[PDB]
Amino acid sequence: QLVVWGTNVVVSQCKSKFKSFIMRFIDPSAEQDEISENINQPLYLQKLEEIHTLEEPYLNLNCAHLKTFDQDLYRQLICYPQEVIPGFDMAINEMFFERYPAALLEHQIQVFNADKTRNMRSLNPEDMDQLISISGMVIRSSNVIPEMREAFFSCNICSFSTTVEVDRGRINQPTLCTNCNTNHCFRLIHNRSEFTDKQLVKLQESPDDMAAGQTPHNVLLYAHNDLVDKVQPGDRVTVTGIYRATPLKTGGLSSSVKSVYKTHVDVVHFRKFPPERVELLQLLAKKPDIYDRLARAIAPSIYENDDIKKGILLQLFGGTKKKHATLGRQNFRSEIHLLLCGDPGTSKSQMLQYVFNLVPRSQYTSGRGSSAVGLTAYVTKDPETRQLVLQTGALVLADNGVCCIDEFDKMNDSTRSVLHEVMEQQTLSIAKAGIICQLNARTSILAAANPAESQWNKRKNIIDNVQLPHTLLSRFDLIFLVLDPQDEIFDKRLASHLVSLYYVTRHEEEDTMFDMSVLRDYIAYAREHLSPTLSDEAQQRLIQAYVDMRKVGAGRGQISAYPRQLESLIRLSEAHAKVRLSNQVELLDVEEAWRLHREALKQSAT
Amino acid sequence: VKDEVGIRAQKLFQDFLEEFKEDGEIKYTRPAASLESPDRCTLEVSFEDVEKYDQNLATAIIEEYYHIYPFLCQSVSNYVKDRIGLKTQKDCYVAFTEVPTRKVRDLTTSKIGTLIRISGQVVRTHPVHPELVSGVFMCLDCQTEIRNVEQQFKFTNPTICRNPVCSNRKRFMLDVEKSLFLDFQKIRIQET
DNA sequence: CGTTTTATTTTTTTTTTTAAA
Ligand SMILES: Nc1ncnc2c1ncn2[C@@H]1O[C@H](COP(=O)(O)OP(=O)(O)OP(=O)(O)O)[C@@H](O)[C@H]1O
Repeated sequence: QLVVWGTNVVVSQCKSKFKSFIMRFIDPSAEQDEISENINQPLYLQKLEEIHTLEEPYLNLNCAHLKTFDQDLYRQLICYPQEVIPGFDMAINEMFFERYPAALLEHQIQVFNADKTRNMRSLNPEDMDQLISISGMVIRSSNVIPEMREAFFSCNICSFSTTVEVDRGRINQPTLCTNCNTNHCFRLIHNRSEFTDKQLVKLQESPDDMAAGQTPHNVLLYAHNDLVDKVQPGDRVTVTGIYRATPLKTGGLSSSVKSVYKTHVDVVHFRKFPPERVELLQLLAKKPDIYDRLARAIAPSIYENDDIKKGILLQLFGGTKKKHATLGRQNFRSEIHLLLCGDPGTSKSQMLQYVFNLVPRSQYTSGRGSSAVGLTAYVTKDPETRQLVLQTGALVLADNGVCCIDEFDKMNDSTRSVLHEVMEQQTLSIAKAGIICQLNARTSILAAANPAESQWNKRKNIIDNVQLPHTLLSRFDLIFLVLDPQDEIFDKRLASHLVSLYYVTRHEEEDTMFDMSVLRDYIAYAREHLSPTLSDEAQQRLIQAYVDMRKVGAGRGQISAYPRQLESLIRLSEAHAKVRLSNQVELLDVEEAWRLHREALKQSAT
Repeated sequence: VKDEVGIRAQKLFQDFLEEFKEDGEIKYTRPAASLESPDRCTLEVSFEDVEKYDQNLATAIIEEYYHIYPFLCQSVSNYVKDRIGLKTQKDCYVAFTEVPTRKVRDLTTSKIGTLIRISGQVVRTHPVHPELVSGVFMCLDCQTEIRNVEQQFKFTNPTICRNPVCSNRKRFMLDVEKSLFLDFQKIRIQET
């Protein structure tokens, strides 16, 4: 019973209880509770192997394992948590010697991850010094601001060059520093000392549980000295932390103080390869069903013109560059972009929403709701002295992500013409009176293009329909059609399938097996240690067939190709080689181009 | 004093720069020979020097840089006095080089006092805007000569006393004219 | 056992916005 006067907490209890818990530890998930799971030693001892042998410091660790153990530890950790957490670090810093006594025991650890929240909208006096974790989407990308910890002194006679660190804010003054004979008066200087880093960026909560017609309400907090630009800013992320408060300087004439207290959260943590299962990796490549099988997975319920799931073939087994290590010239980036054209309310958002609901780099857009110039970080008025900064653009924070765009022929001429270069150049020359540079960003594009009309007018080859010329309307490889089959035949099918999606009350695990995650990992392996080349085999095809590509150009109101889409073809070459097991070029791949292209390119009848 | 470590690094400093440096001869006297016009004070010395003869005691130099740089400036003066017809009017400017070593991301509290190498561009700049950095004064009474260092940002016109216990808020206005001060400029620069 | 406290206005350039036969 040795305790702060105003509390009920003690070091030894929690220390011993947790050291027994980690001795009551074999991975209690994978060796006590999930015995059907298995990695059989206390994982933290295992880590003191797989940390020390890894030599890879600053562990990360939760504490939700502790529900089985005595919950009083849970509580007094919940409520008094800046005064027990170092004790659990001390237990770890003791565990060092369980597995290596005579190590280089000079480094420390970093570190929760267990408790709940619902939302930020409304909290209470009770919820003042307690553990919380909440999530949303990030807004900003800050700079650093350090923070002091100690005073380094000076002297006048005989070098009374004293020193001393800070509790948090005071140094004392008798007539000299650490009163040493007072040959002179007190001394201080403030630089040769200890400093500490941080930042500040805020979050926008973005769940599906956002109350009705309500605005953004948003939160923010600093960092600590290792938690500092962990962060490609702006995405769906959770934090843990400890609700903090602070009084405020009333007015500013003098030391008066406010009644109201501002709040933020303490600064801790954030939230986001296997040799074991090699078998199926090769198993799926050598299976010719890649054309459709995973494509069959993507739309979970929808066949909606499943030649578009073969258009989803276009898209993943990840996308190789022909970067230019030999000559160094020209920066030939292997970019990819296609659209999903309109004139019928088809799934030209729903797929884009399926994607954004899945990929974290998640944004949805369209004409007339926002500006073309949302790469600005506007200085309408700032918390500065008009040191006008355009901190970070918005539409470009999708680093190899996606922004979904809808209703594309919606905006003015300046909009959507301004982007005639970034597509295959990823440069944004900031040549304004303010600060200047040539920046970099490149990513993926998809939208729901629309002509001047609702329905494609018949009798009338496609180059006439959209109001772009036969250079810009005929630009890409193919910008793909979306029609109604003119009959009831197709119509009733997905009705009959998915009329009862309410009423099915089940899902069928067919031979087109709904891969829970066995899909999601192979693609992550899909780019690592084989490297698609291009030798002498699969290139002469449209070397020669450029005859066939362009000699349809003799014609107005018909259309041939132009020499950026051949680039799009050599970029098509990259994907299929490794998977199906020749990382050197095979010839069939160009057929996929003809399988794609002349589906609406030699549909040039007149 | 601890920093006598760096004074011995400053002994170290002298030890090779006055002695045989390179080429069978001197490296750092034509600088010295040229500085005499305004007492120019600008001199460049290689950091590889702290490898050629200091034998990689750069880590006895490269940490306490703003701590001991003043002393290195003292060494510059102590060099000049040993052979130049001199009075201690000699000031400071030391402009190290030869550091096989190269960024904004590799920055912390921890990076104080080093000699890393960085390159940028020219934008958003400001002009000459000098600073009468040194100067003289005293308290209400009598002691009107102070050749001290009033240059640290914590500087103030009124002082307490020199010879007798005087006032503590009073001030004289004094020799800002037969003395030595500086000049400087200021800009903004962006990542390479 | 005494002798002292405290205020700023108009114009720029960007990004927003808005007008006539
Ligand atoms: N075969 C199909 N399977 C599933 N859904 C379909 C199919 N055909 C049409 N739909 C539905 O039709 C809707 C089309 O409208 P959506 O809101 O995407 O329109 P849009 O593409 O923005 O329209 P537009 O591009 O013409 O403005 C989708 O929500 C989708 O659910």
